[PDB]
Amino acid sequence: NAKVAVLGASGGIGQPLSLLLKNSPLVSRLTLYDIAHTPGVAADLSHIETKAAVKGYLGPEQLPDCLKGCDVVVIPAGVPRKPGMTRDDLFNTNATIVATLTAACAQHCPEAMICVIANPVNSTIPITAEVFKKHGVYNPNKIFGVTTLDIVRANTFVAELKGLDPARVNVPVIGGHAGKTIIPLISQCTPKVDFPQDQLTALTGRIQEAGTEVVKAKAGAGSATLSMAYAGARFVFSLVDAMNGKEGVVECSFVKSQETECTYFSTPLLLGKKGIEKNLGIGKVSSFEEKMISDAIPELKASIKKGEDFVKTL
Amino acid sequence: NAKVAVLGASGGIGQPLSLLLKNSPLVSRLTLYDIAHTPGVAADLSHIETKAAVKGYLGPEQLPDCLKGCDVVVIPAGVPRKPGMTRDDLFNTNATIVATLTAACAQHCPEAMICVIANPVNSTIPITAEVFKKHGVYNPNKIFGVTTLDIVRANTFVAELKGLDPARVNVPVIGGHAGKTIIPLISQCTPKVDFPQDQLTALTGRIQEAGTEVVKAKAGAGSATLSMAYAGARFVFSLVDAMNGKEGVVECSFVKSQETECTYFSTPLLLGKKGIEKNLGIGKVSSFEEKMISDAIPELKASIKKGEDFVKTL
Amino acid sequence: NAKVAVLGASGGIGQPLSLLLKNSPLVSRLTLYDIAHTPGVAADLSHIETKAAVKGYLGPEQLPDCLKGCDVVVIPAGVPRKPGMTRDDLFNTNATIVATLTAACAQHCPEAMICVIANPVNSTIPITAEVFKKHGVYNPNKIFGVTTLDIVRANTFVAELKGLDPARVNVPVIGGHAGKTIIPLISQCTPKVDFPQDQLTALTGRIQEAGTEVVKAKAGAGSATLSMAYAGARFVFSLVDAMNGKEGVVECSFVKSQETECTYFSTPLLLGKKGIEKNLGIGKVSSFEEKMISDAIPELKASIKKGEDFVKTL
Amino acid sequence: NAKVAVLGASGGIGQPLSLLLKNSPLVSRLTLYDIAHTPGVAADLSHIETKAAVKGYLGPEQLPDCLKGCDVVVIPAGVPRKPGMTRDDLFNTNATIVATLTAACAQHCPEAMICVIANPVNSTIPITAEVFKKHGVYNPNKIFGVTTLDIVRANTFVAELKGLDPARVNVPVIGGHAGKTIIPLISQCTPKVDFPQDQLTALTGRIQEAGTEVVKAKAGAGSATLSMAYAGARFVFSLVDAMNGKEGVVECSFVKSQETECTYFSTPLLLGKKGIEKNLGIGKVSSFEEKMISDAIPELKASIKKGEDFVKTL
Ligand SMILES: NC(=O)C1=CN([C@@H]2O[C@H](COP(=O)(O)OP(=O)(O)OC[C@H]3O[C@@H](n4cnc5c(N)ncnc54)[C@H](O)[C@@H]3O)[C@@H](O)[C@H]2O)C=CC1
Ligand SMILES: NC(=O)C1=CN([C@@H]2O[C@H](COP(=O)(O)OP(=O)(O)OC[C@H]3O[C@@H](n4cnc5c(N)ncnc54)[C@H](O)[C@@H]3O)[C@@H](O)[C@H]2O)C=CC1
Ligand SMILES: NC(=O)C1=CN([C@@H]2O[C@H](COP(=O)(O)OP(=O)(O)OC[C@H]3O[C@@H](n4cnc5c(N)ncnc54)[C@H](O)[C@@H]3O)[C@@H](O)[C@H]2O)C=CC1
Ligand SMILES: NC(=O)C1=CN([C@@H]2O[C@H](COP(=O)(O)OP(=O)(O)OC[C@H]3O[C@@H](n4cnc5c(N)ncnc54)[C@H](O)[C@@H]3O)[C@@H](O)[C@H]2O)C=CC1
Ligand SMILES: O=C([O-])CC(=O)C(=O)O
Ligand SMILES: O=C([O-])CC(=O)C(=O)O
Ligand SMILES: O=C([O-])CC(=O)C(=O)O
Ligand SMILES: O=C([O-])CC(=O)C(=O)O
Repeated sequence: NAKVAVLGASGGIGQPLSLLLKNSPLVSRLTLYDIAHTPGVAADLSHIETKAAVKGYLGPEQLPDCLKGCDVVVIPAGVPRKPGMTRDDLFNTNATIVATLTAACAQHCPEAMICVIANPVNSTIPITAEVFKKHGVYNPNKIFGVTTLDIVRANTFVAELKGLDPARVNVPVIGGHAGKTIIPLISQCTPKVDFPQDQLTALTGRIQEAGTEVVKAKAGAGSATLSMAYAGARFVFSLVDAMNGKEGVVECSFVKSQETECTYFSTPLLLGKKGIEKNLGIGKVSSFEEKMISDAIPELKASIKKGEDFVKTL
Repeated sequence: NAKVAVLGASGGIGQPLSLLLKNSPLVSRLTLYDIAHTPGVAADLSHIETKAAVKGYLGPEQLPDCLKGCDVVVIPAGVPRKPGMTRDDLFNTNATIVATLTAACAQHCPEAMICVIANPVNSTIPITAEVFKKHGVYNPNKIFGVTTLDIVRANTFVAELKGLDPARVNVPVIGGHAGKTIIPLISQCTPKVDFPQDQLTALTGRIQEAGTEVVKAKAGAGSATLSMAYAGARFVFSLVDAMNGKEGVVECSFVKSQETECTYFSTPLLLGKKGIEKNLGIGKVSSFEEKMISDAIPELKASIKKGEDFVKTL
Repeated sequence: NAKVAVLGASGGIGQPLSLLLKNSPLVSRLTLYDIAHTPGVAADLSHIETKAAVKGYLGPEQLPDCLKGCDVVVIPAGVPRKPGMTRDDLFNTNATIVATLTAACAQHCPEAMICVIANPVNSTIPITAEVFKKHGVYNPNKIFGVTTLDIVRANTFVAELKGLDPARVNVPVIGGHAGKTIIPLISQCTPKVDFPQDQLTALTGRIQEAGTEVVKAKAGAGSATLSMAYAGARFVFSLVDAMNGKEGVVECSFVKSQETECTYFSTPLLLGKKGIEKNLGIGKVSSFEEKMISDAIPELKASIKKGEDFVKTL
Repeated sequence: NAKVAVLGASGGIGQPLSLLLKNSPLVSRLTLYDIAHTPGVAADLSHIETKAAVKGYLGPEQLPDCLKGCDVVVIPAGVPRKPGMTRDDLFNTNATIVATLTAACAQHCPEAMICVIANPVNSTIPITAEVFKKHGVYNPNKIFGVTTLDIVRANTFVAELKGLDPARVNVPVIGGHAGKTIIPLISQCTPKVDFPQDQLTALTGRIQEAGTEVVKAKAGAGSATLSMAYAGARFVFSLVDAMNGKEGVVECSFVKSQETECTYFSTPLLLGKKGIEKNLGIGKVSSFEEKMISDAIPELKASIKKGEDFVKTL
């Protein structure tokens, strides 16, 4: 019974994301927006033999019609990295894109859940929050910075190393979504896994730099797209299941947080009909993980401020 | 336990196709091949938290390693249509691509199911079979021209018209995969549907020009990609199920046929452990449908001969 | 002070062609048309320090404006070959394009010189003509099939073999613009050059399949663009000098001709103030060249007919 | 008789750049280099009827042979801006490229004139200089940051406002190549022009942000390509004319400088057979212009520092 909109639906991420969404019996209405190529993408997906009615929308003039009556909005719209770039080098470009798109959501679907994929998530969620404030519709329980791909990677890597089924592995990942702000809580991993500090340090670095590993392997042809489409769909499915009253649905996401001195932080979250039902916090951690959290906060605060500062200048 | 190869994995069809395969618990190994970009696509997909081991291969030297030990090979490689073009206009381009890649399959995984997506299917399948004949390993029960998207479209359109759930609609589609060679047997639809003639005619034509409809909408950005990924994945899963012993798996597909005077033809096929268990044939059709079959045989024969001739001229 | 229009200006040929035209003191107004990207291209060129004013038009609504008051119109618009394709494979797409564009030329700038680059030239010129006849403004002295790249190539290939300065070389080339219809009259080359038969065969072969050797080297990335931008510019410059009144300006081009039983043919044309001043005809040829002319007529006649018969279906 | 190398020859700038170079009798050998597509660009150009011997090279393995015996090396190789990006957001990506290409130049053609187009120019020239210093072959008279397009834009806008022929206009532009650092000395224009302060500030603004405007106009399709090919060809031509002993050849360019407290700076340059013959200096400037210089200096210093610091990390 759910209506989902994808803003940036024509991109590397947008298209496979929209495919996974079209395939799902959770979605009953799928609206697709972009500045380019949307009608062709929409006609393509509309042929798939599932119940979701698909409709494409092109240009800022048609953005309002797209957002009308939306339960959930996902935002891959944005520019991806090239080899060498940091996530921060994309800031100027993506800030503008996010501000414009979130404003429309604020005006035309303020009760919707907003899932921002565009980078850097550490700054673009603050932008989304303030933009919603500036239109007087802010609800911190419905704005999500999608960090799911970090969890998905953590699970895959730990599964590979221990020879486990990655469907049975669950690694909480907290903090933010860039470099050393990504903190894998291997001590909270289910099932429990024992590593020497040797491997545990590499495993942590592997998770932190996984996004850059992929950018290097694509040699200028973009960043993670297919895996991100999987993670983005997974998060939307969790969210939509929770909104149908499924119980015990937990996902980590970058949101408005009380858990630290940082006003935005990613922790595991109990999702429900409200959006965020309850924030489960950092919980019990190892010294090594405590350390990483302390180091990450400086950088996190800078990125949050940078986002709030940008909204002031509109 | 299925080991699947995708040849043309970096393209518009191949990337999302590879994603759907990677997500499936039916696939235990996913080997990807292309002449460009493959290692980035594999890196990206390798991070998804499912059991299938992903491996990328690039260039002719690496093709035999992609194909070794494979149960199924999907071949979406090939040049897509631009607006105005027929599928036949791609022939000279794609004939060489398909001949080369099928020669490699015949050499390195002769016992695999070979699923050709590359257009024009009405000609590229005959090419595939003649290549396997020159290598002395032609098994006509394992070579499939993937027509599944024509069935997926038919199901969607019928359901849209009658207000049904498309998951519950099943339209056999026969003949070939180009214009008037696409023959949707609406009279054999489950559930039985009755349409006034004017609606039945418009529906039948819409199914036939569905691909051309998507090319127009995309305005030179290519042909159907996301829905073709859906259709090819569906077909591969059907094949794998049947290989795992599942009973009553029926899919339409353009194969070696003696149902009409055409050497190749698409009809419903019961699949089993060794590919085609039984060609279920045309069955009983309406006169309208009888007329489209008569009208399609000339074009089909020409396209078959065209393909056979290409392998002759070598 | 010639007013030139480039239809298809955002393309691989269209862009560098537009650069060469912008760079010329002959051009006072450069109007650029395409269905995509034309505003960015126009803005780009408008920064160049030449006097030509640049204006960019987008989509068929703005096509009339683009052609208003034009003296010469260049049509590189169309779709390029991929490896393996013949020029004939592009017929369906490009015939529709040329017919649509030349229809507006005929409506909005009937007096202008019309230079068609879009392949297959052997068919697209007849189309242009039959479209102009249909609007009752056909002037056979103003419609040119741009065969210049053949000449340019021939000059270069002769000069590499005789170690000559290609600037001083002039080989006339007659017939059409596809495979065996391209007839390089080496016997009429200035300066005079003597080759044994085997070298004369291989040289002529090289000239005929040069387009295809470039399509192979580009390996999917399209056909000749830069050298066709050069050849196109040269012809437009030649044409314009004559319109200003320069005496003795001769360029080979594929036009309505009565030299052979083929109703369209390429020969050296003396250009003047009203288009073609005088068709200079074949002239003196060798035995080898008479063999090639006679062998070529059947293929030209067919391509001429395909083009003519296409306009009837409109 | 000059032997020019183009690194990044397959790009949007590189291809038209390479064309203009091939069209000049000043060039005897044009070696083209890229990581992709160069063979097909080379073949395309090799057909043009001018004397330049064209040769394609592909991948870091062939780079050394591209550079042997070269007189001028031009480096447009790099990533262009998207809308909203500053030239400096490209630093991390383009620094690595420039450092690697210039490293090869230092080993294989240390005596050649090095013309860097890659952005951000304010930092890439320092990178080149320091890479050349590491290999003990630094000559500050031979390393140029192509600011030429800034001058070409200044000429054009001034010529539009005063109804002049832009070919008879020269505005010196000084400082650097990014935002406020671009300082067009309108007071030193020839022929003399004077604008009211309100028109003068707007003109100055238009020149400073001209590159960003073309990016805006292209809506994500890249940055200025054709005009940059013009500006870069112009510069190489000036540099080759002077190398042949021509006199009175003056071009602005960002080079090693002591005209200000900036260690690198752009001012008009007298060019001769050793490269830089004489720095002509800033000259007499208005209050408005002197103020812009003062404001600019801290930004240039930072950009220069950024580049130097990068090479210390290798
Ligand atoms: N949070 C995460 O885990 C990850 C985030 N990303 C981010 O996702 C973003 C998108 O990545 P890709 O899809 O690969 O890039 P892409 O370049 O392939 O596509 C971007 C899409 O955004 C669209 N777009 C740009 N401006 C728009 C606007 N104003 N309105 C609507 N659409 C607009 C473009 O038309 C294009 O279709 C990037 O910023 C990337 O950094 C990527 C991977 C993971
Ligand atoms: N049977 C059907 O129902 C349908 C068939 N198609 C066909 O699928 C083919 C691919 O379409 P798209 O993926 O959209 O095109 P695309 O251009 O996006 O991708 C083509 C892929 O084939 C690869 N390729 C080209 N030559 C190759 C070679 N020699 N060896 C290995 N790979 C090679 C390219 O590198 C690229 O990865 C086309 O022929 C298209 O007409 C498309 C839709 C439906
Ligand atoms: N006669 C000759 O010697 C040569 C002819 N050609 C031909 O030139 C044509 C174009 O080649 P490229 O520029 O390389 O192709 P391209 O694909 O790079 O660009 C073609 C341009 O035409 C435009 N276009 C497509 N449909 C249009 C329409 N309906 N109305 C207006 N514009 C439209 C496209 O948007 C694009 O800007 C091809 O047919 C190619 O075969 C190429 C080389 C030599
Ligand atoms: N100084 C100026 O006035 C201007 C500078 N630019 C700069 O020019 C540069 C190139 O721009 P475009 O050609 O339009 O972009 P593009 O993407 O069209 O060109 C990229 C080219 O660089 C090549 N490349 C990338 N890495 C390479 C490497 N490691 N080795 C060899 N080639 C490599 C690519 O293969 C491609 O051929 C950009 O940095 C852009 O910001 C653009 C306009 C004006
Ligand atoms: O690295 C990028 O640009 C995209 C990203 O966040 C990831 O892949 O995790
Ligand atoms: O039309 C194309 O090129 C692809 C195709 O076969 C379809 O969409 O049915
Ligand atoms: O091959 C093509 O499409 C373009 C052509 O006619 C040539 O390059 O001579
Ligand atoms: O803006 C860019 O990226 C290229 C540039 O420097 C210009 O056009 O002046």
